[PDB]
Amino acid sequence: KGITGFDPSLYSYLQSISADDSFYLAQLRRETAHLPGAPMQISPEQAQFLGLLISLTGAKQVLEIGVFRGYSALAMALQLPPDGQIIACDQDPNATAIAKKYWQKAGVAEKISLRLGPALATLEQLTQGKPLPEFDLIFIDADKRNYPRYYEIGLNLLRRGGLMVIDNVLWHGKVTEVDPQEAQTQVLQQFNRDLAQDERVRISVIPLGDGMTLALKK
Amino acid sequence: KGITGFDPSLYSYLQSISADDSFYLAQLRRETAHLPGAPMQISPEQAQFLGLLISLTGAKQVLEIGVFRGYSALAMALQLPPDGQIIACDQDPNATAIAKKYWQKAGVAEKISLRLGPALATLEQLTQGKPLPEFDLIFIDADKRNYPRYYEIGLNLLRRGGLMVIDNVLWHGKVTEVDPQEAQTQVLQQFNRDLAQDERVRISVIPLGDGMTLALKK
Ligand SMILES: Nc1ncnc2c1ncn2[C@@H]1O[C@H](CSCC[C@H](N)C(=O)O)[C@@H](O)[C@H]1O
Ligand SMILES: Nc1ncnc2c1ncn2[C@@H]1O[C@H](CSCC[C@H](N)C(=O)O)[C@@H](O)[C@H]1O
Ligand SMILES: COc1cc(/C=C/C(=O)O)ccc1O
Ligand SMILES: COc1cc(/C=C/C(=O)O)ccc1O
Ligand SMILES: [Mg+2]
Ligand SMILES: [Mg+2]
Repeated sequence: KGITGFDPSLYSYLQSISADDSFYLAQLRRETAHLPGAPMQISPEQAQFLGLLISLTGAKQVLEIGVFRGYSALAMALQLPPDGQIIACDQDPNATAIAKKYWQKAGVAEKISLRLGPALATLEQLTQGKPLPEFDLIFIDADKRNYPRYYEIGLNLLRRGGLMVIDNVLWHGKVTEVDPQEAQTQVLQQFNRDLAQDERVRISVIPLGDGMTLALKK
Repeated sequence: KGITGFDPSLYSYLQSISADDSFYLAQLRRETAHLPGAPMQISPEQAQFLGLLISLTGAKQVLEIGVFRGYSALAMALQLPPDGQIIACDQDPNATAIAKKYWQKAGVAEKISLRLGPALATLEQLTQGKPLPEFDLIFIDADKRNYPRYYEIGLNLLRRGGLMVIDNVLWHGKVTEVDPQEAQTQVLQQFNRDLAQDERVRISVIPLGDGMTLALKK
């Protein structure tokens, strides 16, 4: 998917000087490139950056919303500590069944707990937990319509100092539309405007893939 | 300076949804915008990302190469722990004198140790130190001709797990030139190619400002 709004020629170069995916990440991405939905997955550049954040941050407790075939979860899982844990939320049983196949295949399935079913229902159960779980990092990358909800609910399930990571903030450049007619564009426009003055977090909008925002909880 | 190779219209939006600089950072950047060289400074987006990395990483020992009027050093310094320290290296006494004026003015001059004189001479003294200093993060942003040296020397002065940050890796898009005639372009082209297969680090090329690479030491 390259980089939204980035020069095609400069993106090719950026790729030239970027790191290849490890074996199983590359394999997962390579073997499923044919199946529909593959374009929804984060780019290889985002996966590398994502794994770099798990390491740099020291994260052990991760919460992913929007799993699909497990590519992003796998990227992070490969950098988790021996006691690292990922709670993966996804509504699709078929794509997620493929995710499970590759996680166990890479030996990180032990560090990933898939929660099949609507993400909101799962978040509600997490907040209803005794004691209240608190993740070091949360990756929001599912249905855009519910981003405001996932951010808010996840923000209280995030430790102070934790990092929220949201994908698709530049939404194919549609965010520049004056009167957006598409629902996801409208929801993302308001989401970005709201987050730009959310004084509970210190943010950084990064142009990798379809745009990703890093929100560090104060 | 926007973002090298990024859409001007999308960059304006990205700015719209980005965080403003704190008082003294904005003030420093605002009051010196008239002086020559101001365009060399990292963009506001990079400063925000830079401060976010100091926090997320837990860095206490920082090494900056390429100080100028102190903007980047100030961005990082404002996020340092009470015991945080920055060793700032710069050859220019006049621009650096202005840097000092703003650091003390923001109350972080206590956490910044300016080393005036050729960066190589200063790095040589740091490596000649007893005991050998080891930084958590190193920001290389000076004369491009010496990037290979600053990276190599700094890499051994960096702790394992530490983070190397290099600016200007996309060098005004000149990195795409087939037969670059400019020295900095040639040096940066080789630098990026060498770093892309440097197995001592895990990298990520980020398109913010004039391109910045994050190299996490294994
Ligand atoms: N309401 C909902 N609850 C849970 N999952 C949902 C959902 N709406 C959409 N999803 C999931 O959101 C996912 C977005 S694609 C995720 C891609 C993955 N992060 C990667 O980069 O590899 C889809 O798999 C879809 O099944
Ligand atoms: N050989 C050398 N040794 C030390 N400093 C050098 C040098 N060559 C260039 N420099 C310094 O490299 C700096 C690059 S500009 C630095 C901008 C600063 N990082 C910011 O973003 O605010 C200049 O101030 C120049 O004085
Ligand atoms: C459903 O959520 C997503 C949708 C897309 C769609 C991409 C495209 O249409 O090319 C991409 C990434 C997503 O996370
Ligand atoms: C000397 O090092 C630098 C030079 C420039 C030049 C920018 C321009 O010419 O517009 C920018 C950033 C630098 O770190
Ligand atoms: Mg996405
Ligand atoms: Mg620079």
